[PDB]
Amino acid sequence: MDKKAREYAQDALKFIQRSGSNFLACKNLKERLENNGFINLSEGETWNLNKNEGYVLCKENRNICGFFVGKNFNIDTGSILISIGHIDSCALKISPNNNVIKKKIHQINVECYGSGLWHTWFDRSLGLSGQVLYKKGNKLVEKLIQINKSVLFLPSLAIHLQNRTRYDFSVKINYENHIKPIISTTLFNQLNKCKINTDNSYPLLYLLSKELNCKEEDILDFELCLMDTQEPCFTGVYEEFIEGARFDNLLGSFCVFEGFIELVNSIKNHTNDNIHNNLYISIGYDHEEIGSLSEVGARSYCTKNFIDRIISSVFKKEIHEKNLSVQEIYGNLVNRSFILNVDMAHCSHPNYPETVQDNHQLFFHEGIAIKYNTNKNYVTSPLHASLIKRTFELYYNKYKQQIKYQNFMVKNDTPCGSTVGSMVAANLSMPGIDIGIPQLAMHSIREIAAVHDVFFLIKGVFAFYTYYNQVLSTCVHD
Amino acid sequence: MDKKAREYAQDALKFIQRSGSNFLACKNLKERLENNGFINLSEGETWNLNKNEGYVLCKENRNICGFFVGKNFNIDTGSILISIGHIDSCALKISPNNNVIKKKIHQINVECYGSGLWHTWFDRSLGLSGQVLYKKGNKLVEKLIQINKSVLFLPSLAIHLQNRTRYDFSVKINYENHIKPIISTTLFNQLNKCKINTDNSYPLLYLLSKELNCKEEDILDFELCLMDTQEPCFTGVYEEFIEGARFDNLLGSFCVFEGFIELVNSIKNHTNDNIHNNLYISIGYDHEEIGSLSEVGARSYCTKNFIDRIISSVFKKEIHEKNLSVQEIYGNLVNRSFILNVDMAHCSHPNYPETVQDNHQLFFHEGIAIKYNTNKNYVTSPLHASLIKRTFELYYNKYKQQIKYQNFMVKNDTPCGSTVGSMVAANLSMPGIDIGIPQLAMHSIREIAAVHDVFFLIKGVFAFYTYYNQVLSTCVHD
Amino acid sequence: MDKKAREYAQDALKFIQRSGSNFLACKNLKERLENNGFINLSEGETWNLNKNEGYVLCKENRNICGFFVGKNFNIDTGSILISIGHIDSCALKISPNNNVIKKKIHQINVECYGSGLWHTWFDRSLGLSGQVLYKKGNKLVEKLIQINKSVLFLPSLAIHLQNRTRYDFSVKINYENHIKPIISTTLFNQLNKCKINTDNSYPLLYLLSKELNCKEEDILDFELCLMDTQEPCFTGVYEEFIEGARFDNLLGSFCVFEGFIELVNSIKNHTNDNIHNNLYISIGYDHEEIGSLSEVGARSYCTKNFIDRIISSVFKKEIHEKNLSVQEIYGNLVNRSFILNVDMAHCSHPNYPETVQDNHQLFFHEGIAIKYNTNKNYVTSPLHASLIKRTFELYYNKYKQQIKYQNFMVKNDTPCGSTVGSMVAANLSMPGIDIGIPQLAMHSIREIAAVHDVFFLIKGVFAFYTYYNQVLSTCVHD
Ligand SMILES: [Zn+2]
Ligand SMILES: [Zn+2]
Ligand SMILES: [Zn+2]
Repeated sequence: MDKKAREYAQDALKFIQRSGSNFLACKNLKERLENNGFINLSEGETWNLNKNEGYVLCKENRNICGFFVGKNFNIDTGSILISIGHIDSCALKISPNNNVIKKKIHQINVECYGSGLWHTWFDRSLGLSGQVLYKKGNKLVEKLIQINKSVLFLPSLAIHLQNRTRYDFSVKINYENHIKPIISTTLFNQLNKCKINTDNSYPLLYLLSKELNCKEEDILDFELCLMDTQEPCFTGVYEEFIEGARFDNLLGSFCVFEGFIELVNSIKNHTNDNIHNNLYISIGYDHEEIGSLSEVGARSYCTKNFIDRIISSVFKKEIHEKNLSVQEIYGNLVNRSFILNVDMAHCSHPNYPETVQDNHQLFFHEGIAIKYNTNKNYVTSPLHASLIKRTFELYYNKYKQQIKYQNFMVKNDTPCGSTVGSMVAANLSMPGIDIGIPQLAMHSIREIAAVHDVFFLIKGVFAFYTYYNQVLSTCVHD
Repeated sequence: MDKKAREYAQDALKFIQRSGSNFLACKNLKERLENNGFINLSEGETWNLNKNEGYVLCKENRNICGFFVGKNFNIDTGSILISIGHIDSCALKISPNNNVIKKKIHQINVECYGSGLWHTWFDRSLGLSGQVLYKKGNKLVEKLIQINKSVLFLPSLAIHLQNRTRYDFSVKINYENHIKPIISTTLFNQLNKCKINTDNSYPLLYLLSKELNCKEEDILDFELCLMDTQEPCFTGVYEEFIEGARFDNLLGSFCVFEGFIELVNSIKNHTNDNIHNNLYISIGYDHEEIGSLSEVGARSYCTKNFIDRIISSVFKKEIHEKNLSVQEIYGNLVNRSFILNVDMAHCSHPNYPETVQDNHQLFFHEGIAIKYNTNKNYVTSPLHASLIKRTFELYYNKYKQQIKYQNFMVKNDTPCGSTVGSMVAANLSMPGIDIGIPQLAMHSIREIAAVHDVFFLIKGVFAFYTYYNQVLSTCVHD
Repeated sequence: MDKKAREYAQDALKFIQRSGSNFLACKNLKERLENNGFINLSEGETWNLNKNEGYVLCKENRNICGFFVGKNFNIDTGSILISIGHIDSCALKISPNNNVIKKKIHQINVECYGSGLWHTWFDRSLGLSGQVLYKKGNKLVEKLIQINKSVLFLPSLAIHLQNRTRYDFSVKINYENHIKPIISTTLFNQLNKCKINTDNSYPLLYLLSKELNCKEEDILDFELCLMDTQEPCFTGVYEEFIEGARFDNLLGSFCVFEGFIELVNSIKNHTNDNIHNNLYISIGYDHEEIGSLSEVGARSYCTKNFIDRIISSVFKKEIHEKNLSVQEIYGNLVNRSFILNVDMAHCSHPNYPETVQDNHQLFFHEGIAIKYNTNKNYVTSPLHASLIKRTFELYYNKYKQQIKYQNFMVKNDTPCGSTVGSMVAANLSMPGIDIGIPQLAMHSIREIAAVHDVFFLIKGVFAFYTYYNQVLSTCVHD
């Protein structure tokens, strides 16, 4: 696994450093799915879905959703298997009116998107990734940009100005005042000008026009996210960790789609009856960090309408002549359905032993977290994790490679952030689980994670895809 | 009513003391509905619904939903009448990794489910109820257990160790540290062993294996809730109250289904045109105490897909040949629809006169609460309570037994907990009301309530079922 | 010992559940002593005591004191062996003026007797035990009542009214305002009336008149204690603990008298010279929880006058003709005398590791506590515990059953509650020790204790009775 765990983390470290925002997360995953032969269908034309074919759609370039229709569906004995991991992170997005000129320094005022460690974003060689809408002729042209060179810097305050050396000197980052990255000075802005809107920064507008090869006056408005220009890398002495940026479920949703790609490649190659019996959906949501209340979030009707469009297009012919309905067929498959929500989990911090549960601890290379909660912030029920642990045991009987797992639970007094596990499980009425891999410094600009956990997560989504209905057929209720 | 109010509270006190958790709430209600002849249909086969027949389904053994299709539906003049009361309570559920050995004492670390008076759970002879998944051969066997003997104890701290006798000695229950029930000592665990997983407690695993008659190594994982082993009983001098446990809408949802059973028995017996004209649904939700964001909660798509499966299966033949749709038929019945959310309400505490409204007070044996709210935490609108108060008056004209009611409203400065009234009224787009019966010490391990209110609630759900369309036909808007 | 430890805890669990107060503690112990043949003598007639006979007296039905005069007393070489355990507990006693009618609910206002965990008394199916004085003809008739059905309930506040879910929601039990159990409503009080004093509650006066079979107007005044109606039971998985109520030295003083009964049965049966040489007194005190300043407390002259009445009646003939005095004879026997004070001790709480000493810890089934103190709140001196540990070793040489012990000491910074060890050791000028058995949640309504400790305590009082003068004869001072 040492070789396959490093090869899995290598491709994840090719995915991140190209996935600088939520837009290039949808773009690079759609490019990753189209390399295996997925038919890229748009939401706006018409859906004529076929058996045995895989499909992919970016809903308005924020929400990736790739699904694979099995060969023999059975309305009677079949399932809809969904793996979920949001494609976004806590980033400093750029405000619309950004022209801050203070102390002879051109600045951007950025909006803090999500709930992040914003003091870690201080003193970073920052870049740009996101979506820019610009004019070309009479047509609005949309381009996803990726500026991997350092063009922004959020400077900290020098230590000499406040009181020093005690209780970490009472550091307080005011989110409006102190979080405003510098981009240029007014000296070299005017020096690089002689060789229309006053709301956009001309150092910024010169930068995007250099990337898009147009005038700065053609740049209309943009949704840009600040990213750290430092490439992700294997760390530790033994090159045993991974870290670069955005590992809050951009590493995790890589394993959602890498586990989904290996499933479809296992279906298409070497062609055993129940693998062609399911609808395997793999959706990368947006706007998780702010609560999923969006048109492309988890609380959206997007996924629920996607399944009701797959059911209507696949079973187009059997609605008419045996008088079934969509909600009859959808509620028929919901009993055999499942949701595998993948989002990162808190590894046991060695420097903070007071924020960890005693029994439910997570360590690196120890396996997938299975995140439980008091208040169902994670949707894991002890029945529905027992089915997934038996999919990990059916993986061990066939591939002779153990998928390790470990139960994670936050302390009863401390609160924890909710995920999209129970959001989609309420929208789709499907049972669910919340798994993920342990990482340290979650919601920060650099997040460290283990490379064996990337192997266990990719095989963990693949084992849930392959062996869920083999476990579900053996469950007898009263 | 004295005889019928005690007989109603007697069967409720048979329902509780068998309903130790949310799983045995679904199980005993499904057994209570199947005794009247309800056709138990599963979500996974196919729905061929008939007129005049009653149906019942436990969605994955947490969410009970019993409905009765009337004899002559009318898409033009007909209704969907839903009564709602969640089947769950604030309980100490058992964590997955439970092996706490401290001070030579085997402990369970429990997770505080819901928002309860957890200091009342201290010093109780505690039992176990819930769902246990265990192996038998190669098959995962699911069993709902009920351990009515005291096998757990959450001990308090002795009074001598802190400061004493003033302002109740500054009692602070740390939810992680201090809430960990003892189960055994290491002396008698080792003494009862000589005559695989290290995460589960062997005193607990010996206990469940004794109930399931298998090895302790076959017990995989379980969703167990701690309950109080003391049986509920009639209290007061005149045997005029009821109390045992879990009366936060396990008594209330008993009256939802006992009011539903008496309706269906009134439809089947003595066979006046509008009683066969409606779809009477009675659903017992789960996960209310944590906010209903679950696959079996009120925010789920489960109930909305259930009605769209009833409409599709009952009107299977009229979709095809007059070209109606489900959402056309569902939105047609939503104008005549109603939601009767039943959850317990705060009786006027005599020892706390500063937490009560002056005019909106609730007293025992005074009637059903009709819970109003500022922020619509309760879904009661003053129009839609006026229709229900006229169903209580149509009950008085036929049965000559007055259904008493009283309006309940929390103070403007104090906040109150939201219920599932507005959650399902948003999911189903149906108008609603929040009724319930006054009880003291809500969300505690022992909750006292009045036996005349159990009579008024059972007749209150029955009067809403019988006489809503007779009231709704007499409403003239402009 | 497993069989004998369960048989000892079985009879203790027959003693408690009949011993609901301090009055029925004196009554049931006097019935327990009279079954072995103890001559019940009253304080008011005349004391003609005999050798070889056992006597028992309830001083005004609160203070039990059973003693056994040995066959051959020796003023020269003889002793007075006293075992002490108070018969009372922290209970909610009923106030004289109890007519609280607030929010249409009949209430009792109760007085908090002792220093108890009064938040554990909330939400309990509460009963009544105590002494009721009522008229019958022209004669004041005294009756000890025991109402084992739930007739009272102290309700808590619902969780929704205050702030929630943090630091246990700032629970504060005001001892006057919030501790007032409900007993009835004014609806069913008036409903059960049509089918003189305004200070007594008519729901209460109807209840006691139903038990005494007289009019409510004959009930004059009463000393009633609220008790929990739940019967004590063996708990744990292995049925290894005991808990029901009042285990603060009503379990402990059971072992005082059960150890005393087994002594007298060892003296009368199998009839070796020094067992008939002592005055074995076993006294159950009252009013310990409030500081023993009473006519039946430990600070009373009752015990000191009892010994001076035993010495005067046994040695009635030798005072006259060799010109001895009572204080000469009493101070002669005080040098060989001992006091075995038995009161419960704090087991090491697993959920509170900051309130325990590191070295002096108490665990369940580990033996008798031997409670030491800094300030002599416990009367244990390291000389006088060394004699008792040698009585435990002389028990092991004869019966081949080890009496385990463990030293208990509270932390130096924390204070601990004083016992009646040093109170009676000052009143009688006898050396003493404070032993007891470890229990959790002392001074609460449910207190858990171990069943092997009940065996060790009963054999511990019996070994002090049998083998103290064999140890005391081997002590050589300088
Ligand atoms: Zn995330
Ligand atoms: Zn409730
Ligand atoms: Zn005591």
